[PDB]
Amino acid sequence: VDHETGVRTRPDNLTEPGFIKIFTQKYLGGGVVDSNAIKILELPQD
Amino acid sequence: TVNHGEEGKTREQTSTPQINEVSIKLYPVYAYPRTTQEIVDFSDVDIL
Repeated sequence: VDHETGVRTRPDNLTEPGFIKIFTQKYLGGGVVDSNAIKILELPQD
Repeated sequence: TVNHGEEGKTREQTSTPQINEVSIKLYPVYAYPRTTQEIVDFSDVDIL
């Protein structure tokens, strides 16, 4: 799941002067919908 | 004051009109809501 805005990069160069804090943000989400569609296999690792 | 006084005499020095001053000082009315960016993005009513 993504947001309509997506990746947004705001280069805050004011709050801490002498610095650019490049605040890059992306709203990300993930969920297992219909778990019957996915299967897992843990190897014995010897 | 407008001194009528004596007509047949040297005319007296009337008092001048007074002036007052009103010191209207400006001051800031301010609002500082720390909204979270989450609500701005997630709301579909334009919460800002």
